[PDB]
Amino acid sequence: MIFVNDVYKNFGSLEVLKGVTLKVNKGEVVVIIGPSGSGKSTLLRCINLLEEPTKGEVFIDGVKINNGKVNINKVRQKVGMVFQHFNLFPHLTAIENITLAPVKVKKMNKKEAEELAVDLLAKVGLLDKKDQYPIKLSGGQKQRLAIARALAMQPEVMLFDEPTSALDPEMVKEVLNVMKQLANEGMTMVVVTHEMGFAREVGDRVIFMDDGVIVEEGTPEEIFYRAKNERTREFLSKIL
Amino acid sequence: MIFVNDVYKNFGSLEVLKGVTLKVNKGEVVVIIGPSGSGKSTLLRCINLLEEPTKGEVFIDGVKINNGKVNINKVRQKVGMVFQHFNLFPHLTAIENITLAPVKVKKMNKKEAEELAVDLLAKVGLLDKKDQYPIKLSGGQKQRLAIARALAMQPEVMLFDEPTSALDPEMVKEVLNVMKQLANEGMTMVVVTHEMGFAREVGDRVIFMDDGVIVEEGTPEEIFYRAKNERTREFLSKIL
Amino acid sequence: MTVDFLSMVKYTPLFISGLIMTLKLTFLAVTIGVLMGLFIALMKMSSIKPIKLVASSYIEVIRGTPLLVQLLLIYNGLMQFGMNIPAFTAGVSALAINSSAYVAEIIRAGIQAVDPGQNEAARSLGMTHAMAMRYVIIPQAIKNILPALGNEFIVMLKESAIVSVIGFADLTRQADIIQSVTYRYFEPYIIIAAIYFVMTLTFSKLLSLFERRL
Amino acid sequence: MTVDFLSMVKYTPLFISGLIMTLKLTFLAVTIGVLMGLFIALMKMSSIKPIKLVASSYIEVIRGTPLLVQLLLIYNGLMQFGMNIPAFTAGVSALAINSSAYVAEIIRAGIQAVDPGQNEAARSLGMTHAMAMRYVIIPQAIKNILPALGNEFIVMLKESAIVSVIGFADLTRQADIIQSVTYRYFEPYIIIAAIYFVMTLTFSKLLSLFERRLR
Ligand SMILES: Nc1ncnc2c1ncn2[C@@H]1O[C@H](COP(=O)(O)OP(=O)(O)OP(=O)(O)O)[C@@H](O)[C@H]1O
Ligand SMILES: Nc1ncnc2c1ncn2[C@@H]1O[C@H](COP(=O)(O)OP(=O)(O)OP(=O)(O)O)[C@@H](O)[C@H]1O
Ligand SMILES: NC(=[NH2+])NCCC[C@H](N)C(=O)O
Ligand SMILES: NC(=[NH2+])NCCC[C@H](N)C(=O)O
Ligand SMILES: [Mg+2]
Ligand SMILES: [Mg+2]
Repeated sequence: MIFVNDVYKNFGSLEVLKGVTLKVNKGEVVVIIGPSGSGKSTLLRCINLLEEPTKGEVFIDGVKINNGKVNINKVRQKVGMVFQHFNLFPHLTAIENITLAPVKVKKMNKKEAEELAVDLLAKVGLLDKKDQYPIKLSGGQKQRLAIARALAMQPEVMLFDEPTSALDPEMVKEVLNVMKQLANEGMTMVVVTHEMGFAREVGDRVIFMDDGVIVEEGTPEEIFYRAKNERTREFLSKIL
Repeated sequence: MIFVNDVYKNFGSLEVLKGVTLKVNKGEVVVIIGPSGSGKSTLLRCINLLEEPTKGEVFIDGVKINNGKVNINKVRQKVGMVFQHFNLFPHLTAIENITLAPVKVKKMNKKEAEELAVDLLAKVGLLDKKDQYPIKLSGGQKQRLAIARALAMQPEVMLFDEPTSALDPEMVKEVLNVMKQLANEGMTMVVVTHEMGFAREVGDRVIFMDDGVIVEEGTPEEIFYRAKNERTREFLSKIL
Repeated sequence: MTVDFLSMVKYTPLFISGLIMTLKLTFLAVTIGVLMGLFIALMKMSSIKPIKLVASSYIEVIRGTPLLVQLLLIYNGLMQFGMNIPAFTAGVSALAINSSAYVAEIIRAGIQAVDPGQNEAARSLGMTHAMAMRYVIIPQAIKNILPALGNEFIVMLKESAIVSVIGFADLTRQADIIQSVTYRYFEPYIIIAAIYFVMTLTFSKLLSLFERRL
Repeated sequence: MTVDFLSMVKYTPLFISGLIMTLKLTFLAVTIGVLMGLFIALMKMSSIKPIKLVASSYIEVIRGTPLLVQLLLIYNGLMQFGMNIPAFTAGVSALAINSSAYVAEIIRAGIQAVDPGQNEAARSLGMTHAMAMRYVIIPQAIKNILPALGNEFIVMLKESAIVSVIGFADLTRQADIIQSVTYRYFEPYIIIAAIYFVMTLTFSKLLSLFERRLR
């Protein structure tokens, strides 16, 4: 399903990924943590090719997607992404944000799209906001809407790039809960987060990254209670 | 020492402070908490008059400072301020950042100032950066440098406006530690923070603000375990 | 002699005729410069390297080079080819061309000003570049561009005074006319300045207001 | 007839002379426009209402009004007062005044552009507005200002072509001179445009390159 194979990424002289490998299968919840600038988000963003590796390859469902020999749109249809800064469409209403892509990408019938959308709004607790514009929403509301929007394309895996890090503290739980609910429903997920509670509670697997490399990984209990590596223990001691 | 008396603040149509009163005596560590937009930082900034109350008065050392019948600079000489976004002077080296105000405001001799600066740098663990420029420092180092700089003016109270909110997680502790050390040394402090651990560890008093009002206050354990008010409870439940 | 503004009053219709001419000149020039400008920008977005090169060269040359020289190049420089284009078509052409380059830049920059997150989200949801552009990016780019077009017009009002030197009967040319019958240059010039100023203020208010409405 | 650029070759000394004159004009005006501009800005910062009013009115009127009209106002408009100021001093005066307004704005904005936190920290450490200004804000405003000054100059090169209509022998005026002896307008205009372009590119390259070192 997801196979990132020995990738490197550089932005100019800045080396960000230095040979990283990640495999994730259906139903896993994989959580990536580590100090700032360690490359977490860049790895995440290689998976749906919002970043292009300098070397190495990324395969989805067994087909290489960074060889220029594939339709990248169909790929991104399967691989959803939730952004730290929401990236809601400001000129579109809540429902419209949700239904835009199904109607334009999948060619869904509009009544059907509207019904999908109301279901998703109802799920993330935003039904009474269906005709509001993003501006009128709180951070929590914005991220919940974005999540609904990504779910509307019914992807097989959801990527979350630090989805609560730009939220006020009173606003974090409500997004994390929605994330947890998705995990409890078997959604395959790769989450980059600074919220260790989420990793502990619903991660099936936790990846610790430092200086552009994966330095240790294992189950939540392994990383948070029995970490073998020194860098891991250090990071955790500063964070917890 | 500090007496904010029934103040109000509006930025245009936005009512931020709606009648707030705060008294702090020498040696207290007062911590202000609350949901975003409740007026915490604005209250904080009324104390050294970086904001001007629309109504109400603020007295420091028993003299009113928002009637224009006082030398405001000399007031601010007594009341230090530490900023969320550091506000280091980029064109000045570390030592120069520190010694700038004493030399030009207090008219201290340059050798005396230089010695003060090296003591403070050693204290906050930045001695090896004395000749470096802010651009070369990490967030933690920046905030510790700003703290050294404020201390160099030997104030009688220190104000902290969310001093770790812009720090990476691995970087929070080192700043909090410096703050705690000051608390253990009897420094008078008013801190607006999202880090409840600081209040727990060294706070004498916790002030909870909601919608431009102080709705509840008490000692940290009173607020964190035995909050009387429903808003306090709601906020803490989304936050703890 | 000494200054006499009252003597100037009877010449009101000439100022008004000149003013009306500056407007007509400028509206028409900008209008054409926009349509042309949109077209030029589209070319610079073309993947076909020669075309992007041509549009880039066009823009660079026109913006890096004086409007006056372009005017004279059209008016004077074309005579020797058996061309006798009026002052008006010369002016409109020059201004529309100059304006077209500046507008092409305005467009490119209005697009570049929408947060890249919007495009990222659009693509991440499976939308192609075309769909992201039509449904997400362009509607926002436009709101960036309109106020800068509005500002382009205001600038071109001042710019248009330059067709006076070519003998076009704009607002600035009037001062010659009047002095030929009054021997006074100062007073009609002051009056002309006042008029340009009031036009500038008026349109600045109006745009800003429209801007405040977006 | 038909185009003949070779015939134009012999007029090189005229082109070069026109160029040097465009340089001389723009430099002097911009230089003066800066000193004036600085002075105008200081006035707009005065607490004394009349002075700030005058600086604002000066700035607003000059920027809100065509350079041509200012040129002619000085040149033609002053004659009836028994004034016969040369083309050079007319151009220099007009350009320096115009530039003074735009430069005044540039300064105000270079100051407004330094993060307000800097002033907040300066003042919080007990410093007066004056001290904050001298040691913290102005040194940074300056780095905001220098690149926009450099850009003003580049713009003014193009702008100065307008003293040709007043009969000053700049780079643009040459095309008249040359045609008087060749009956050709086209080719010398192309050549002149090209010179303006190459000048624009040269100075643009330098300036940005200057900006990067600065920041
Ligand atoms: N498109 C880009 N162009 C240039 N540099 C980039 C780009 N994207 C990321 N970077 C830089 O690469 C580095 C790695 O960033 P990344 O966000 O992957 O690290 P991270 O471990 O997720 O950090 P954090 O926990 O702070 O989000 C950062 O310095 C970032 O600023
Ligand atoms: N100088 C100012 N001008 C205009 N608006 C301001 C100014 N200062 C603060 N505000 C606004 O007043 C409101 C109150 O902000 P304040 O920072 O006091 O709340 P807060 O409790 O500190 O919130 P947070 O915890 O999110 O920082 C905010 O919406 C802010 O945007
Ligand atoms: N369309 C425009 N905004 N043109 C600006 C022209 C600027 C200057 N007068 C020149 O001719 O170079
Ligand atoms: N100093 C300047 N940048 N002046 C710009 C002048 C713009 C325009 N040509 C006018 O006369 O209004
Ligand atoms: Mg990141
Ligand atoms: Mg705040």
